[PDB]
Amino acid sequence: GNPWTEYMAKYDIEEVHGSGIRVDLGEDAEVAGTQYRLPSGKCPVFGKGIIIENSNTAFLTPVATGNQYLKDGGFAFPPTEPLMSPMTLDEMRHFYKDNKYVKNLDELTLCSRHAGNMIPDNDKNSNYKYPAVYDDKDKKCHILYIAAQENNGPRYCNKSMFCFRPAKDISFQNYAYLSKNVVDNWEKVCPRKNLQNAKFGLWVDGNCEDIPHVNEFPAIDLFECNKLVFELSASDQPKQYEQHLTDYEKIKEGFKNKNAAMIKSAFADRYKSHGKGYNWGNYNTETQKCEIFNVKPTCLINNAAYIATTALSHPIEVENNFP
Repeated sequence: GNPWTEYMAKYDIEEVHGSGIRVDLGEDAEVAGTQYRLPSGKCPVFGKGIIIENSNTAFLTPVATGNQYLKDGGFAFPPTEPLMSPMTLDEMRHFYKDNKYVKNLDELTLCSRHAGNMIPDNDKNSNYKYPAVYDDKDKKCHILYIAAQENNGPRYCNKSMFCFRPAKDISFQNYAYLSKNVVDNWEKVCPRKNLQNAKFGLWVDGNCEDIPHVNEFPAIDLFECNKLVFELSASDQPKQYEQHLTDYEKIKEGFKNKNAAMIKSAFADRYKSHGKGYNWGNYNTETQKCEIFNVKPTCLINNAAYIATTALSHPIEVENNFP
């Protein structure tokens, strides 16, 4: 039979991640008598951040509160006393040093759990848990107050509505986007490294065959291939999606209801990917072709021209298991 089964289980993205990648909104959770969509993916998404179109403020900037202008803030938790976010890895380990379940988790899992200990809107019995972004450059966990990931449709964002989209920009290379479900053992069960000298294949009749149909995109390097796979990957919101709001919904708020619905994502199963999509790519380094496909790979082919990548993987790091 197939000898690749155990090794190739981490590339079964529907099984190990189970949610959208580009936009992760695979669960709903009630907060104070209203259902809200929130990230539920079990793997980290390496290299992912939010670009805010036409505003200059970076998305890990804290949200504006009170009389602060919204354009002056980002998506992260506002300051607290003591400061819950941002918190470094060392501060997190010290803060949880009496919890044996939390204190020795991997830095990403620890950041996901720390984010998950914050109460939303004073509803103690809520199941809603904030997502987070860990930045490996300075070892900082940023808790995200805003769980929305894309608002970039033609009615509202044609070019006080924030317009934004998820991306793997070069400046986001050290970030990991963490849902509340990020597993303790992600390093063993999820992708991170790209596989140098390796091409995904399909095991057929005792042989690793080529992916029989691929979607070829030109990419100058692995980074750009990884960026393309992410853009085509499993997604829990359609591209350019905009919620229809009635005039009664507009008037209920003392605020821009489009912005409120666009940022908090009120009320869905029609839109959930469950991890299904164009999550894999074979990057040909010689022909500069990102070969993108939407089925689970079941083996690897040794080929020196290739690097095997997924939407969840880091956009740069490679490991060479055919040395």
